[PDB]
Amino acid sequence: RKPPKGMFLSQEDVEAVSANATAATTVLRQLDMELVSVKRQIQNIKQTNSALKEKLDGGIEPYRLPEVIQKCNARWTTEEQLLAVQAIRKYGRDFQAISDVIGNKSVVQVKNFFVNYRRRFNIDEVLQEWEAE
Amino acid sequence: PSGVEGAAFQSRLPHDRMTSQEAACFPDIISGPQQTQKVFLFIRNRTLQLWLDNPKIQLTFEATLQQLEAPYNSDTVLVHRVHSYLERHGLINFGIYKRIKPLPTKKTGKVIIIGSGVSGLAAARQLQSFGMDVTLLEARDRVGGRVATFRKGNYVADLGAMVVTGLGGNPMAVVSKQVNMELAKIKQKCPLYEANGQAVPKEKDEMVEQEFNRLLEATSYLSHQLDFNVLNNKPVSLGQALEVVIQLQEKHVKDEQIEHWKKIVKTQEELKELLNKMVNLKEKIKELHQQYKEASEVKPPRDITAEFLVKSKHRDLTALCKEYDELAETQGKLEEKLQELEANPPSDVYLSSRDRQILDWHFANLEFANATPLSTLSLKHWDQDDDFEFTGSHLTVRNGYSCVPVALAEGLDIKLNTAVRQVRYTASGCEVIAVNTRSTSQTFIYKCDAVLCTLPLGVLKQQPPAVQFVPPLPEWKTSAVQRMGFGNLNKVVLCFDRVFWDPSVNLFGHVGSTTASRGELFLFWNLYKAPILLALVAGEAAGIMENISDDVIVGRCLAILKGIFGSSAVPQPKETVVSRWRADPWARGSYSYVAAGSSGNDYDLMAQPITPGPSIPGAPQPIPRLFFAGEHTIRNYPATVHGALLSGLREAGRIADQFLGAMYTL
Repeated sequence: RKPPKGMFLSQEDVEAVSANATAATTVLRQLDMELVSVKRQIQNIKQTNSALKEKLDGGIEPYRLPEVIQKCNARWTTEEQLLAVQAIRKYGRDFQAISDVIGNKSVVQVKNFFVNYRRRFNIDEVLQEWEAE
Repeated sequence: PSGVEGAAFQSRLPHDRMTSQEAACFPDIISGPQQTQKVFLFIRNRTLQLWLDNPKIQLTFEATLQQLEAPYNSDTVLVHRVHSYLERHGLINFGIYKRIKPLPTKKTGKVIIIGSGVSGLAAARQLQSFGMDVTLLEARDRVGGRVATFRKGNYVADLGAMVVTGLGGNPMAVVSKQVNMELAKIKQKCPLYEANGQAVPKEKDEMVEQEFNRLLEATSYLSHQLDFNVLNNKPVSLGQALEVVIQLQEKHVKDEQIEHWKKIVKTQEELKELLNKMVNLKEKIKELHQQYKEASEVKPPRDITAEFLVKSKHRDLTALCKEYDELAETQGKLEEKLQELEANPPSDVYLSSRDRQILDWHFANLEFANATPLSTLSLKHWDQDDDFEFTGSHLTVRNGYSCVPVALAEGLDIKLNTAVRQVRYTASGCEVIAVNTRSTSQTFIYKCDAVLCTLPLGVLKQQPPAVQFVPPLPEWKTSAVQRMGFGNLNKVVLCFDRVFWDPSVNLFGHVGSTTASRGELFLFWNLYKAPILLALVAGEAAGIMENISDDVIVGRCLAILKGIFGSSAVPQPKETVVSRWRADPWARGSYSYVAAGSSGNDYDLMAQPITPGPSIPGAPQPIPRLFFAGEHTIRNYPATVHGALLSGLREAGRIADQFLGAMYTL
């Protein structure tokens, strides 16, 4: 019913090795080369990737800044307000960035800000111009 | 099996069905009631059982009805009919028995038998057993034909048939009780030895071998499951398919190397696009950090815009620093996936030189127990006789298989050194024309009612004809002769003065330099008590080692033995015998194979007896004058002694039916 397991005999396979006298020796060169071809393209990209691996020498570690583990407050200091209004002009709705810029305002205090103050800080005008951009 | 049923199987008949032959003799029973069939079927089995349980004396009808018990020893013609049918077609009282009823007073009808080979002798005995004038014509100075034993001093070695496929339903089992043969078993263990001189280690021995049995089935799947059976309007040979299977394997070894190194690239090229994304983040980060530094050099107190600049560039540089960490977290997982795929690299080869050279020896063994290059065996039919093989360990005859033809020949009119030269058969009889082999001038004419021809298929194949048929053999029979396979394999007999081989080892191989000489001296037997090693030569090689002197051949043998047992430990042979079966004009080969284009059904034509045209035109259609038996004639047991023997018993049973009449069918 089925070939002895480990033997590959497909209907399609068979007609290709019997289509003529050397259709056997044909098919096993367009494979034999096929390989040498992919084998080449390996050592190429294995090299392209060896040079890219060395440009990343050092990694990003003469470039890190330590952690601002600053405790999340409640009041909107007249300073923190102003950092916010620019945070919107530069960041729009990313509510995460705004809350990392101000540092001591949870993302949700950033909502109340967006609404409580809006009009007084024209958060509409400010936001629409972030979109031009 | 065992019982009444044990006989039925040891006699090659199904204990619970009427056979197509028995239907034709007892067509009252088989058309009638299930009861009577079972009655009959016991009486058959029961009588078979008696003959088998004592095959050294004839089983008279009286003796049988005696040991029958009712309701079966009730109908004393159903017992008669059964017995006579059995006795007629050699299912009982065949071989060598003491005859309780000594031979008939006067002979009836005259039969000339061409060939005292085994089939000949077996029918001659059965015909003379039935009271006919049987005389056998033999071109040789000995009986047996293909059963040749060499004897010099204490040395004994068959150049002929040697093995006895197991006595599980073998008529030879019956014979061996009747003739004192020394049946030793064949201890199947065979160590192989490459052209160096050293054994192939179990390791390979078994993984080659299994790949070889695996390739075979694969062809059988090509044949029966896919119908790979014609290749540009020629039929497909076994050796053909055995390479379109070996190629499809070498091919898939490559398809699989390919789609694995193709897994590597498809991921190594993901690394190429992650390393590029990483280096262009180390560039954005290298530069933000510079910006952020510049924004902190502003010495405070600063206004809010230049304070939002620090706080901003800080989140921007922490955001990019997060990206670049993730994107070398991912560089982590891929960079090891890729020693992963370089550490399960699928197989380098299908087979090595050392590999498909040992496999070449496992092909030279097919070329031995088929006697032909696998490129000529029919794919669909090569093995068609397998379904019928006798259950038992194969055996060897230690006193020489020739003990069995000689035993049969006894009591028979045998004209030795008599080359039959022309068979003439007509509406009213036949005459056979022979010469004396020694002075070929001296001519012999033999007249008879029927000629049984056991001429080896190789002889029948000769162009131009060793034996002329008058009238010619009809096309349906001549074409069945061309289509069928006749093959070759030869034996070299090495007689020494001391065993220098492993004496518990019956046989040991030798692997071949080439593909093209997988046959040449590919296997050795220590089968005999004496120091006699016996060297097979099958395959394509057999046919060409007949063009090489006996010396050159013993040389090639000793060399192959020196390498395997030590340049010094292998003396000279005292006596050497090189067979030449394709040479030998009374055989023109060794036995039949099923050629590509033959089926097993040519083997059945081979037997259809020949009926000549009417003498006086518009006469009654005559009684059939020319008959055939021999190894080539028996579909289900070709190329064997038991098979020839069986064909002899057969034709005798049919000739007797033709000329003595068939009383057992009312």
